[PDB]
Amino acid sequence: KSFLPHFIPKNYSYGDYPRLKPENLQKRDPYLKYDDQANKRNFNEPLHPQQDDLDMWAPDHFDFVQDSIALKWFGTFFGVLAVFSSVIYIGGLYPEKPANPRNYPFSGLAKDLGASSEEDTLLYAAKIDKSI
Amino acid sequence: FKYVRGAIVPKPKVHPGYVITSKFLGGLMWFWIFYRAKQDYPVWFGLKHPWEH
Amino acid sequence: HHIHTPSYIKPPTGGWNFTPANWKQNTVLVLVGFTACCVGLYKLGEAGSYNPKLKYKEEELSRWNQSAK
Amino acid sequence: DHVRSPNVSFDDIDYNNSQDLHNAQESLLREQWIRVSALKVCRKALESCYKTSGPNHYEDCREIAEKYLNMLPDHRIQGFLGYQKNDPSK
Amino acid sequence: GVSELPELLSHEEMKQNKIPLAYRDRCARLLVPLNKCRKEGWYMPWNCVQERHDYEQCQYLDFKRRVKELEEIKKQRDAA
Amino acid sequence: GPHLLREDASFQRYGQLRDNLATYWKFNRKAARNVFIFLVAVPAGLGYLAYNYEGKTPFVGKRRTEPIFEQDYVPRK
Ligand SMILES: CCCCCCCCCCCC(=O)OC[C@H](COP(=O)(O)OCC[N+](C)(C)C)OC(=O)CCCCCCCCCCC
Repeated sequence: KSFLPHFIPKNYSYGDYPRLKPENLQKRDPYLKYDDQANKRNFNEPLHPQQDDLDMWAPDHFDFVQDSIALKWFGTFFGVLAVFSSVIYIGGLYPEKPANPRNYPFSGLAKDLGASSEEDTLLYAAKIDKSI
Repeated sequence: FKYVRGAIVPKPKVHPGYVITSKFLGGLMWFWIFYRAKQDYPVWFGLKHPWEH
Repeated sequence: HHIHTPSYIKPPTGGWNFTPANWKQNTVLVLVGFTACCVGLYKLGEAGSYNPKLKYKEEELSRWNQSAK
Repeated sequence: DHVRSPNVSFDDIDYNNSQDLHNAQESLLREQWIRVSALKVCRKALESCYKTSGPNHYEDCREIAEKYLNMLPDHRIQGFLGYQKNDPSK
Repeated sequence: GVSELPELLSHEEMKQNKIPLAYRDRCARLLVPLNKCRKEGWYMPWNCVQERHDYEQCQYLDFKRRVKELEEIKKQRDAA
Repeated sequence: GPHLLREDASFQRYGQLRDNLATYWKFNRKAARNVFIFLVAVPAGLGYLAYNYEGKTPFVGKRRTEPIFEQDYVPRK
């Protein structure tokens, strides 16, 4: 149902500091009165050693499903969009070009595209119109 | 003010300015769609080229 | 309405529905102030701006390319 | 007034002369800043040519762009320590 | 009333008219009046109707020429 | 002064601990694993990237000496 965030130790040992089960304060019932209503905290409540990871200011913890299920659903989705892409590519179902792609005179506008001399024609030329 | 129990909600008494403005903008859109469609239904749908008058 | 605690919290933006008693007097001064140097923006802009496509003739640029060649 | 570069090379001085080594160090610094000035002038020509030529900039500004791309690697401050402390011919 | 492609513009006339590079093709001759008409008429859809239709038809003929070329290219590719 | 902050004992205990984590740190296998990653593994990875490409990237005014677009088209049928 409701599970703790990751990287939360199940035990710790810090001398005489009180040892308590980590409570993610984001999940507290918001219809109860608190001394700190915004933070859902009463005065003098002991803090976990990593309470900054288990309070309102920590990143929100989404727990509708487990992370693996969400990661499995996430991969399942984009896997379909890759199978759809791969079926068409290998089978070659995309249409062919209806016309020869555009070509241009003047050796494919080589001079207009920053070509210096005949040695650098195909370096800068667009597709060449062989039909004068 | 007083609340009337059980009485159903009839068609609202919307101010005439709100209704007429709404029907002018909607009628303006529909007119434009029909006006553009009449002169461009062949050009839009690939049934005739723009220069083939 | 509510309690805005306006006794000591007076931010530059006003603090919970603040309109001073002499707001009409100040509004005219600010409108005069806004209008006065809004023309100053126009006067500066017309003097300083220029057309970067008309600063050099095309004949001047042909010499540049050949000389730098 | 406008001071001038005391053209003095590391190759023609004794480094034990404190004032002569100071001049060669200054002389090399001032010649590199002038090349930076020249590069900026060439880039000014490129920008004006590009704006005016419009779609003709590839052809009209070809040699200006070629010269700027050649001068850019070495028309920058290199310091005097590199050439002071190194003899290229050895 | 454009039946076939017009005569090609010279290189200098393309530079004089500042024709876009992608549109320096067989139909650049018909583009010069249209861009001249477009600027005068604020590019409004109703102003330069005839000059726009003529240039659109020219690109249609240039396109159909490229349709014919690809059929020609495939024939050489099929028979080689 | 007038003690304008309502001191919280649990806040003070928590804050005092966060300042004094060094007292309870043990150089166990878990600590050794993180020390190796942060101070040996990662610096080595950047160490080998820095000297591999030391002077091997002349990228100032780098020119194009090869065409980008294909001249001829070949259908797939
Ligand atoms: C490009 C540079 C722009 C410079 C000028 C921009 C306008 C300056 C506004 C100053 C007045 C103001 O916003 O600060 C004063 C207002 C006060 O709140 P109030 O609305 O009066 O309500 C009052 C009721 N309280 C008291 C509950 C708020 O905000 C605050 O203290 C809110 C805290 C955030 C500080 C915002 C600082 C913004 C600085 C921008 C950083 C680049």
